Amino acid sequence: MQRQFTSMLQPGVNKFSLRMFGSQKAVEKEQERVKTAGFWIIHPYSDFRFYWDLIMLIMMVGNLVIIPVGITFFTEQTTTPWIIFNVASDTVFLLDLIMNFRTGTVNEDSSEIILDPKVIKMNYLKSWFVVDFISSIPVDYIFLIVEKGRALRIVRFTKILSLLRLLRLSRLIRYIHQWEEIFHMTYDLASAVVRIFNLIGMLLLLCHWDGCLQFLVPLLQDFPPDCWVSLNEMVNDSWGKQYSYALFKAMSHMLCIGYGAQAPVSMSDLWITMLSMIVGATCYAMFVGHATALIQSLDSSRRQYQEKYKQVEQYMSFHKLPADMRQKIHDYYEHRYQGKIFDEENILNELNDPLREEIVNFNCRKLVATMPLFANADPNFVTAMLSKLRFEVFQPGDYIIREGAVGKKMYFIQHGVAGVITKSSKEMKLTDGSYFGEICLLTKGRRTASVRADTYCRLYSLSVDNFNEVLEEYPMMRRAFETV
Amino acid sequence: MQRQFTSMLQPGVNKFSLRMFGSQKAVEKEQERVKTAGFWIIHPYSDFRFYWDLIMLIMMVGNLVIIPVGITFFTEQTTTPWIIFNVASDTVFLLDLIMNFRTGTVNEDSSEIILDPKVIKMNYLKSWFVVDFISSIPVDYIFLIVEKGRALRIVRFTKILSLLRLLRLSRLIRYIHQWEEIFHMTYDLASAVVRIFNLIGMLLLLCHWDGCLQFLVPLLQDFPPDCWVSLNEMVNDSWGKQYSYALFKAMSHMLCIGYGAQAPVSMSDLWITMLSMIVGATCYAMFVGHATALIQSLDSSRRQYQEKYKQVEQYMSFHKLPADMRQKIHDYYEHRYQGKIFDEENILNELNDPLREEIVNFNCRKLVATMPLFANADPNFVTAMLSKLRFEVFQPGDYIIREGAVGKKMYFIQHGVAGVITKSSKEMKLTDGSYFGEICLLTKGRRTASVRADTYCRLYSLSVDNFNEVLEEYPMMRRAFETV
Amino acid sequence: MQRQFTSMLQPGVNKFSLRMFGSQKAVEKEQERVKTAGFWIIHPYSDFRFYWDLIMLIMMVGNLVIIPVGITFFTEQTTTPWIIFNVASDTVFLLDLIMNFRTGTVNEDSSEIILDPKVIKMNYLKSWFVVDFISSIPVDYIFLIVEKGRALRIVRFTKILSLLRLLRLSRLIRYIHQWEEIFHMTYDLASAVVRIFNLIGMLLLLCHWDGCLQFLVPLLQDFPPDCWVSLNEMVNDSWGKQYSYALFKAMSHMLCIGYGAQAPVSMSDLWITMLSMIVGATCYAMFVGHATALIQSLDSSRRQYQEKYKQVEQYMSFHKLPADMRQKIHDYYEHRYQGKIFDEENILNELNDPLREEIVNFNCRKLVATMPLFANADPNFVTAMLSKLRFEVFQPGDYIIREGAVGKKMYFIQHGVAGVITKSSKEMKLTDGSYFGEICLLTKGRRTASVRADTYCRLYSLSVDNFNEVLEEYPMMRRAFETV
Amino acid sequence: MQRQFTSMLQPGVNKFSLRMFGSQKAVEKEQERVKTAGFWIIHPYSDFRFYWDLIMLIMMVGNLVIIPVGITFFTEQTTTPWIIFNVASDTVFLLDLIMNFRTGTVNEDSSEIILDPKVIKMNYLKSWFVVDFISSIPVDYIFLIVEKGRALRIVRFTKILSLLRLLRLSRLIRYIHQWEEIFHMTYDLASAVVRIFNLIGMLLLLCHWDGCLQFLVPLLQDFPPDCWVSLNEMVNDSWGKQYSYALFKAMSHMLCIGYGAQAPVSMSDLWITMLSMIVGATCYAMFVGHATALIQSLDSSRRQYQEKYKQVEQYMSFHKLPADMRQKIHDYYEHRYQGKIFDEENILNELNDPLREEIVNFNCRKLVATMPLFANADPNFVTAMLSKLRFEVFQPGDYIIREGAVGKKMYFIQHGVAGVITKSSKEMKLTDGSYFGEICLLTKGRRTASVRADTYCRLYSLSVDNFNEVLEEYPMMRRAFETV
Ligand SMILES: CC(C)c1cccc(C(C)C)c1O
Ligand SMILES: CC(C)c1cccc(C(C)C)c1O
Ligand SMILES: CC(C)c1cccc(C(C)C)c1O
Ligand SMILES: CC(C)c1cccc(C(C)C)c1O
Repeated sequence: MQRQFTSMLQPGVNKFSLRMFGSQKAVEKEQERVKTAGFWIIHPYSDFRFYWDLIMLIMMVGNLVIIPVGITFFTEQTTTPWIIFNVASDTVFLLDLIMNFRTGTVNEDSSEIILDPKVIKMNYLKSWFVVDFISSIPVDYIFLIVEKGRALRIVRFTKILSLLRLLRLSRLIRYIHQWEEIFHMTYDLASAVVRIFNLIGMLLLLCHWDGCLQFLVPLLQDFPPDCWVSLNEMVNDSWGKQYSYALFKAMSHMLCIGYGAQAPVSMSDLWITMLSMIVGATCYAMFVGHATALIQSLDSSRRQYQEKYKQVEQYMSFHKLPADMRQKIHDYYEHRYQGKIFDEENILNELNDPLREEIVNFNCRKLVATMPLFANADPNFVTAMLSKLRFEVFQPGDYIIREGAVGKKMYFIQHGVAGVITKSSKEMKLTDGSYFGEICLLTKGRRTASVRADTYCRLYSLSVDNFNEVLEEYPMMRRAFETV
Repeated sequence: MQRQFTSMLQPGVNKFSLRMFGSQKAVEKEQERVKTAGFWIIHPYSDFRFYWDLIMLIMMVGNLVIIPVGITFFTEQTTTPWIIFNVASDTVFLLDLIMNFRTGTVNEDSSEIILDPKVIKMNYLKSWFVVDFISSIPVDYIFLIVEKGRALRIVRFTKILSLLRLLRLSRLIRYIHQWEEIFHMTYDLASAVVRIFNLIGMLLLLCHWDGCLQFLVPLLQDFPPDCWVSLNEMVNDSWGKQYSYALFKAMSHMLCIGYGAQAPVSMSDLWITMLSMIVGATCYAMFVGHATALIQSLDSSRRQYQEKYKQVEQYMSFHKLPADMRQKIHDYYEHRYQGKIFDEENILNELNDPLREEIVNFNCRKLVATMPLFANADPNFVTAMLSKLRFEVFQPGDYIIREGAVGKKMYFIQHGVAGVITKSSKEMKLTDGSYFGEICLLTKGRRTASVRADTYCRLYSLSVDNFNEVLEEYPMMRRAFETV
Repeated sequence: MQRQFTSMLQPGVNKFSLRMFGSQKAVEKEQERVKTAGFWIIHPYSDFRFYWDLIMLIMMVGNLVIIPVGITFFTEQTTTPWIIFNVASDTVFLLDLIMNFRTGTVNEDSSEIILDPKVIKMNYLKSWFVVDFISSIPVDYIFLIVEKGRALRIVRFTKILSLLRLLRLSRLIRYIHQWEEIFHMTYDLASAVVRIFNLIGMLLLLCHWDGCLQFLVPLLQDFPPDCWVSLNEMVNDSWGKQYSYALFKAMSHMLCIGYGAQAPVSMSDLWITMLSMIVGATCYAMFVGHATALIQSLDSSRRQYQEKYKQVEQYMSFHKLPADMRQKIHDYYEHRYQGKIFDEENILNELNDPLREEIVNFNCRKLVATMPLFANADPNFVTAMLSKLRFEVFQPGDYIIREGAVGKKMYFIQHGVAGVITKSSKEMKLTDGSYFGEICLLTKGRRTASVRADTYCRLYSLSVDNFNEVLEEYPMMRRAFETV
Repeated sequence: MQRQFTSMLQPGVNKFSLRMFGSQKAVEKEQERVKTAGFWIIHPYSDFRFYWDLIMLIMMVGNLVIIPVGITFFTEQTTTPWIIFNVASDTVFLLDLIMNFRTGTVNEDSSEIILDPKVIKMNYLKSWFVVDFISSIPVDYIFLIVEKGRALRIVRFTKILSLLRLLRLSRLIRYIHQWEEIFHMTYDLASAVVRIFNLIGMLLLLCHWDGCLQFLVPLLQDFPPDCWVSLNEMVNDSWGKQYSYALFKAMSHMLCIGYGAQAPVSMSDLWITMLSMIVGATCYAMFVGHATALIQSLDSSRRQYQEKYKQVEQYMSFHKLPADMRQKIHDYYEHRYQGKIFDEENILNELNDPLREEIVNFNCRKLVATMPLFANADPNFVTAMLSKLRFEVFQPGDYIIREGAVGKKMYFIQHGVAGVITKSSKEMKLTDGSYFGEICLLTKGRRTASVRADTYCRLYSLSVDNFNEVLEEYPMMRRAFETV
């Protein structure tokens, strides 16, 4: 029905279009846009364009493998099975040429998709149409028909024309790039992994085509007596032995492992071998470049923690700190960050208000809810107070607060054992989940006791400056703080 | 005419000189400077120096290819066509040597271009003059004339002198570097692409010269019976077969693919082969280094977004957040940044006032102009207010504001559907282009209703602290805000 | 005893578990957790799992070397020593398969270790159980027994089944990764060094297995007359010559150095050679990628200082500063940073209060304790004051303070000689450990004398704004400052 | 004299010691320290240790080349010239072993150089003494003397002992590293260039030693009939042909180019060839890693500007800005930064007060000195005011200030033409060196005219907030500002 026919050719409401246009009402504006651009236009982000390009990619990967083998290793392509393959492929590649006059273009400025038929047509003619045309039509068969109005020169010149089909590769590169840009904003892709697998496919294809070229240049010269096919005495072999040898010869040149059975002798074999070496050595260097970029993407977190740490070593070196002070700093960094590099202030600033209060409640509510000052309070005050907590780590034997020093912060133990000490009492231990320093909120001057970390304390602190800032916004709580 | 003759030798008012000197009046000071430095001086940034160096680069690329072939593969260069090529080239390379006593130098400190003839002369003598001189004059022809006041020793010793012309390569490297520094501040060049194409040109040239060297060392020894030219029986071949073989042999050594037809036998072939291997393996490692640097420049935006994200995963890992909270944070980052890394505060701080207000009007005027508070206002207040808007994203089911909580911000929907809810009414939906929270500007205390995101809201917020700051500068608006 | 039997299978209080769970009381909760999860469960972080996996890694590294040699180069494995090795190994690899139904899993979200037997079982079946099962059981021996209810086809088909044991490699990769994640949060490992040594082990193993494959494919074809083993006439050699040749042939293909004695002739040797070339060239590119990442980790501090410096050169270039001003800036950066890159404000903000006061006392107490203003003060004021000192460097001939200019800072000499000058006196020199500018704290307006650096002064400064801020917190000191 | 003898062995006052210890009085403390540590001690940073290590590096580079050639390619070393070379070298390497009991050690924590003879002795025994001892003494000659109390077994076993001298390489690596750490804090070295040249030296040496090993293993087996020396029929050749071949064979294996004349045949040649391939392929991958790191250090400024720019493109893409707005932003970035990346606020914060005022006077004094408000003022006010100027760039057609808008900044033209426009007058142009907006300092409310950039203005601005801040510190100027 025409409802499904026009539904297929407009950008459907899905994961990708919602993220590209911003809302279902933005998608439904772009739909209305194409539904009024002209008759039977195709949006680049349509399901029809997806499924067509998926058929094209399966056609192209098949033709670019089979075509140079069929031209090189078989005596003629005028038999029925080869006529059927080449006519069936060429009509599909000609439908694709026609649909490119119907399909809108994504703009480099992300502006409103080009959908006027006169601009979609005019931009294709100024770009890919000539390369897409001469690789779509059966140029070898129309030339052969024009010749019907010696045979072994025509049967050889048509092989060179028959390879104009290899320019389909330009559509393969273009249509792969367009669907990778779409799957990137859909499926959470590592860019270096995607670029590695595209290059491996291209390298295997170049090796395959060089393999055909190694035999094709001898074939077009009628296998002269100084070429590798004559020297290895394999002109009369089956197509599968000839192909396997030619592929082995190409792969040997391109990996720079050797020449095949012997070094070249004829001028054609010299220059085809040197071409293969230069192309293969260039392609291997690009592969090593991609492998290096993939490997650097894979331990970036560890690299970055080591760069951070090595700047801490530079600081201690510049100040000439003693070896036991350096070990104490190193030991603090390992307990405080646990090998992880992140910047908490940047990460929390990038979030929204719902995500920040959800993270803060997960970290801190199980600590602060147990304290009698907060067990009485309204949740919208508690969430505001928990956002002022600062995480601190202390090593064994550190004084967290000293008796007689001025109080400025309270502390809540997440982990580790502390101990409070005074001349008037025993050394009372405090453990994971407890709190201390609380009196500093509601006083001035001296702390009454010393608190010292017995194990590695992990703890949250609240300062008087922040506790007062969070009570300027809650006057109904300040009266209870002065009365409990 | 002398108007065009002196116009050619001074820095013309163009794209490059305007950006280098800062203004047309700065260019016209430098012009007056050269027009009074001495007779017929050449500014380094002149059109004459550009067109001369363009002639030199075409001469050098031609001579450095043709000269070692002519010396190596032809019996003598005393015939008329070779005398014409070598005399015509040497006079052009001698005019270039003379013009370098007339051409000012760019200083490493970017100070006023060196234009005193005594400093331009004295700096050239302390640097490149000796290498430029011995590669400019026909040292082989003056030596041959001095010999006219056995032949097969002189015809061989002159070949070694004739290769002093290869030091022209130093001018090719120098003049390429000078025009790349100029085209960089003209044409928006990726540095790694430029350095890749310079290296490919150098590698092809080194392979070509090694190809000549493979045959030249046998030739100067009169093709001894243990060398590759005698072993392969090609001493009597045409120059094109000998060159092709010698190039194939050099390229085989330098790509480390093999030796040619067989491993070396003579001491000359051993040491020339080992030299070729060391040079070629070094050059291939430098090529792989450049390919790696090019490939890292090409997906830098994706690499940087992945490094940023992997630090967000480290934060969630350190805090041991639940898997559904991690999925909610991951899902927020994908909607909030759409795979793009940038720092908006740094980018807006680097711009000028015209560009910031032009960007802010594009983003926000279509939202805020629809609101009755601002539809009455003067544009110079609206632009000041739009600069205080902050972009925020909310996920489905997030409460943007809760009933009874204290109001501090207003919101404008760019995209997505929100819904306002209360016991006194139905769930009124709000869509792309609407606004809510407006009462918070002109009150204190509780919000009257709950607003919850139904889809992913993309929205702009304005806080009361910023709305008050933007009204301290506009007292004529504060009276209308208290009265409308 | 059952105390040690259950003690072995629960996460022991040690360096790693203390850092993973956070405290001894957190470890003792996880212990109680496993001690009540079911009968005889194994925690992934146990000493039993460590020692078992250490036995497995020694078994796997031995079997994956010995098995493909025994299958390839020995006539049959039905003799007693091979039956003993294969049965003894297979029972150990079957105990390991059983213990994986008893061992808890580390979750990707770091949530509470999976310890319910029904989830530990169900997750193993959905993952590695099928690969671990078919590589644990003696599939070749049960098939051979099933055949007892022509011999040279069965003795060859069982060799292919006997290589199902190579899938043990999946356990080797898995168990190596699990213990590297544990040793990373234990022993301060450079990530690129660890990944280099894992890859070298894998490359040697792949070369060893390709070496067996080079001979195995001929062997299964009964050494046809066109294969390398027949061509090199070594079918009857000892196992050690055959292995050495086959390894040399594999290593030649994989390093792309050559084919062995000659290029391939048969279709099996062609395709096995091409497989070996593609695998080896891929593996070498991954090795070059890891070597590059290791080398970038090793001079990161130097790279980063050079990037920092090159941006200082860009600043001076943009402003077109004179060459002597650039030399003065370069000379300042070398004395001020001594080739070291660090950000002191970030490093001090990441520390705790004990570490900051410990570093500040090491740097500054030996200077400020000698001054009469501070020799009278309480240590808890001195430590607060020392934290406000700012490090400054001056070059020879710089005026640190000028007579008649307004005073705002005091200075303490760490290193270098300064000199104070006036019309009323001689040029009094001041040396390492002295102080000057002191009057500015207790006055207003003009400095009474000029101080100029004679050598490179390294000195600490205290500003009046900070000295006043550190006295708002100490009113008992402000009275002495007004009276001494 | 003893004054020069003790002067040589203590750290001299020079470029390096001044930067390492901080001041001449710090050097003179370390001198006094060594002058009282014990009899005849050597400081690691002495001139004597420099000149001794320079003699050692020339000895080591010579012995490590000559020794394996002399052992491998000459019939015996019992003749007088070889006895003289080996005895003269071994006594020098034994003096070096003795001086290491007299030389202090640099500590990894940069603490006071280890100078107690009992710690200098005890630390050497726990480290390098055993390797330095067995490579210092003539182990082959004392063994030969012990044998005097069949000859062709002893003459061969002594060759293996004679190669214990190759462990001198450990001193070469150690002493190179120590002098590179010293020259780094002396001479402004690119780290990747230094590491490249160390690796090239090591690669050439490994190739040279593998070249000796290729012939030595045949020699110790008495040239068996299946080895390359017998197969190539060169057992009776001169030492220079044998060396050249052996080097070519090693270099062929290590660059993976081929085997030499043919593939290996004997078990010794197989395993020595495979060892050479693995070592050479590893070393080439490390070389490619260093080349890649060097190449990334060389265009770091360009890479970093491109990464910065590509984040500006991501911002414009995220906001979907129009193509002409993107071109206007791109055009602004090119005029505002001129392809240069630097952070001016970080660079100025790292400088001292003398360098900041020296840079500010170079940029801005030639502008602001021409204005009548400042031509009357004291220089110590002008320098304070110039530090508040902010650099701004405007494009053609931008309004810098609009008539009737509120004034907040004044402007000084560095470059470009502006024009002031009003209904009451002609369009007055203003050029490089002029100023405008001046009235805003001494008023409130509306600007009287519009100023629009006609070309690209580069200009400095001063805001009223900063002009008032710079007058709070200068009350004697505020009266003139209210009266002129
Ligand atoms: C062109 C072809 C022979 C090729 C070159 C470079 C690298 C590879 C793979 C092995 C990664 C490859 O297949
Ligand atoms: C010197 C010459 C043979 C050469 C060496 C390295 C790399 C290349 C190209 C193929 C990139 C090259 O042509
Ligand atoms: C597969 C095998 C032959 C191999 C390939 C790549 C690199 C190496 C080592 C020398 C690093 C290696 O042993
Ligand atoms: C060991 C030796 C043959 C070697 C290996 C790797 C690289 C080089 C140079 C050419 C950089 C080299 O000389």
